[PDB]
Amino acid sequence: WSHPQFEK
Amino acid sequence: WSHPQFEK
Amino acid sequence: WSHPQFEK
Amino acid sequence: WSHPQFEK
Amino acid sequence: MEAGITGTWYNQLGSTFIVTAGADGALTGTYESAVGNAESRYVLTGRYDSAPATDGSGTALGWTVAWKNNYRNAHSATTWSGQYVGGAEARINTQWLLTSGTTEANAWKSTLVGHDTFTKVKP
Amino acid sequence: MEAGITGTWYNQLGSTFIVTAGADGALTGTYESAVGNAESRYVLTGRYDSAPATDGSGTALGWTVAWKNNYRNAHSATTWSGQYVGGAEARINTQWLLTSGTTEANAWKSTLVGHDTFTKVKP
Amino acid sequence: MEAGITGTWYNQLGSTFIVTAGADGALTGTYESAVGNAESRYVLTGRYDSAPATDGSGTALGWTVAWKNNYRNAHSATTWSGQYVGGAEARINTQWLLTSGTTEANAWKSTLVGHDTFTKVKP
Amino acid sequence: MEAGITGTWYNQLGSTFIVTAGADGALTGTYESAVGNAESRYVLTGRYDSAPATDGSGTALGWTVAWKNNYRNAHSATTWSGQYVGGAEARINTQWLLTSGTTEANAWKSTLVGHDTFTKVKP
Repeated sequence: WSHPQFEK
Repeated sequence: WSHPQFEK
Repeated sequence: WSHPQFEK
Repeated sequence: WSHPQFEK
Repeated sequence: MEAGITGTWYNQLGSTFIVTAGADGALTGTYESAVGNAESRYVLTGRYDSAPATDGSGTALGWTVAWKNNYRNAHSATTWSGQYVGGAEARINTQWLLTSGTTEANAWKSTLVGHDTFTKVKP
Repeated sequence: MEAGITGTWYNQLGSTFIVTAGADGALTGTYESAVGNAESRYVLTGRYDSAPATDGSGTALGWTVAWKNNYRNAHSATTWSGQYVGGAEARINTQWLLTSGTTEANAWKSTLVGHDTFTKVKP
Repeated sequence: MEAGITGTWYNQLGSTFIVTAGADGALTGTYESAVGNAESRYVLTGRYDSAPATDGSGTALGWTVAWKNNYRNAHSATTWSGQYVGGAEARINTQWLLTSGTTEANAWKSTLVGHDTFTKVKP
Repeated sequence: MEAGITGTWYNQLGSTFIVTAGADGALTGTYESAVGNAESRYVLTGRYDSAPATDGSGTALGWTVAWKNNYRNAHSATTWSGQYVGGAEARINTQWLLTSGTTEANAWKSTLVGHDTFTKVKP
């Protein structure tokens, strides 16, 4: 699982 | 020293 | 996924 | 006040 | 839109958190002391998940208070990060970070960490 | 009122934080990805000390982003707590708390902690 | 030397922390589950202030558990940082950081933060 | 057994962390200042994952220092939680919690949070 905060 | 957050 | 710290 | 951890 | 969140909350110390949950996900309100005089009241703003999961998970949210009002300036800001858990005994479980503005040399003692639990019933 | 703060900031990862510092102490803006498409943009709100000390101390501030937009909902919220340090190499040093909405049983893995440094120059 | 600390402690979840406070400031012991079978037992080591202030302040301490034993390896370590408060209702109030070994890309979800309160009486 | 970890490490401030990684998972050593005189040296103990994953993940570890030696007592303890990343530029990335013993009333300012990065090369 990933997260929008770090796909940045 | 104190702080408004905890004088509550 | 779980963790031994909290299976306690 | 200071602390030994940061006087390093 | 979260009526569940909108309202008055109290933490273990007696501090009062009054908030309005906008339909858009905005949180707006004030934080004050047990003896809530104007001098102890500060503005807060935050955000919350306006479309939470329905599997029983809590509602993620966070807010910030800069410790400055017309009576005092403690040159600091606190952010609370946590989740709303509804029900008979509704609660907001949070963890906070209180950062004070420091000189570069003193940045090591700039941030305190703690936790707070808020409920709808006065302590 | 803090022109020093108003503007575009970038962290080590390439994330872009665009904010407007109101004269009243309000922070308003958006947080987005390196490849800043609309799908990666989220609203933020926060507060900052609008009357900082002049002894060289930084400016305390904090903001929150709820990870929900019209394209995605990660059921979580992140709060950044830190301080603005102006000058030739201005920076915002922060520590963050990312809380995900969890079931009561899973509340132990609800909150991640980390830190970010933002600068005016693209990484 | 701290008999006050030496002994069996229990947190809110039922976990059992058995520790020996050395005269030198060393903490040594084991951490285990409610259903404390061997499979749930892990070694711990830490340090504590062996000459605390007498003005009523608590006793600062900290310990670490690497989550590996002969039955399991969760590739992680937790540190508890807090203070011992003696008396009729003695307690150890702590805040913890649980770090899991991650790849460089996944380092953002490497560290969870929480808090625990330990008492001498079983929950 | 972790030769990778055993050795001398330096953080951004110049502090020196000298540690021995036991085959059993024990960490033992001392933490001291840039001008490492005896007065600045403190004992540390911790634990680390002695059987890390081989997929490229880091090695989870943690240690504690109680700030008391024969020259000073700062009535506090710091725990570092993080991971070892080996290679050409080996590093130990950590997050720490510094707790000072406080009276019950002052427990709100008992815990500071921060982060440190250690390398094998002097800053």
